[PDB]
Amino acid sequence: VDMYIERAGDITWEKDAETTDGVYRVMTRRLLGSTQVGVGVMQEGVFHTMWHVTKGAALRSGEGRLDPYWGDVKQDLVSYCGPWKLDAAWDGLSEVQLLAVPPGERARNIQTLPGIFKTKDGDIGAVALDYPAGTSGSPILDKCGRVIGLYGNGVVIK
Amino acid sequence: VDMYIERAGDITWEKDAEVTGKGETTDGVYRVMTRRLLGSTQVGVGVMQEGVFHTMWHVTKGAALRSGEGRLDPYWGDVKQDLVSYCGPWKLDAAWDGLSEVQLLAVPPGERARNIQTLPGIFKDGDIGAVALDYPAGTSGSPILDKCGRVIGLYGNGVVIKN
Repeated sequence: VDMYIERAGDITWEKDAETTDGVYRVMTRRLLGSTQVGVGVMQEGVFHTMWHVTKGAALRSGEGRLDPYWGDVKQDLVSYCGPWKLDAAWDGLSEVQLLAVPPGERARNIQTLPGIFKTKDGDIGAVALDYPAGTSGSPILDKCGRVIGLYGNGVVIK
Repeated sequence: VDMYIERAGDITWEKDAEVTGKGETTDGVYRVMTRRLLGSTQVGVGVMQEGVFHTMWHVTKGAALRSGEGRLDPYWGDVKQDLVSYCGPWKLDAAWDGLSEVQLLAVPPGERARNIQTLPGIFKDGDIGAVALDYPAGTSGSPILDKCGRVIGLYGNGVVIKN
């Protein structure tokens, strides 16, 4: 019962909607087959995903193995091979694109204006879209194609 | 790490279902939920029986659960077998005869409980049976029942053969 990752596609802004950079599916092997538990972003030799998806478990890309470097359960984030590199943020005004990677389906971008929330430590943005269980961790992009958040977690405001 | 559990239904053998070609510790099937910043998410499923909650080790990773106002502490756990018990020893002692059909009382995320008859395949320490069915991530730990309604295995893990 060891987790692994397969590449799902490139991280680009669709203008009209190893450790290679891109979006990957976080898969887990049961007895008779596999199941997608989440999604993650590989960037600058560091894999990023949500903590609940992997629960700090070691991943596997090809013959090699990726060990977890940092993790925060409160924020529900985890990083592999290095520190958290997704430093981009949402301006809290313009539309964003959810590069959703649902289980057993191709990657697809979707423009949408995320809502606003009244959480404790300031306000946070969120994508009001519905997707299957293992879609968590899918990247949320800005006009520049930079990852400003992960589906499931809120999109940090500037 | 604030996991909790909500009841999903009773553990019964639906006599004519689909066929394939503490605060509260009431017996039944429960969803193992984790509460994030913007909502919750189902990470697995478990069986409450004889005042003991049973689930898969990978689902909770030995973490403490919460049922109502009360809290459930883990009593036993084996990562190799991928099993964990809360409040007491493992009580699911039933086994599959390795011949008759069984029912997977699946509890998928954001969906009602549903039974499914199916004849599990066989494998070769000893031999083990397995349910060749596909379900979303958080469905792991769903109980596998026999004609009598006794839990003979958990979805994800194999169904132990009469040994």
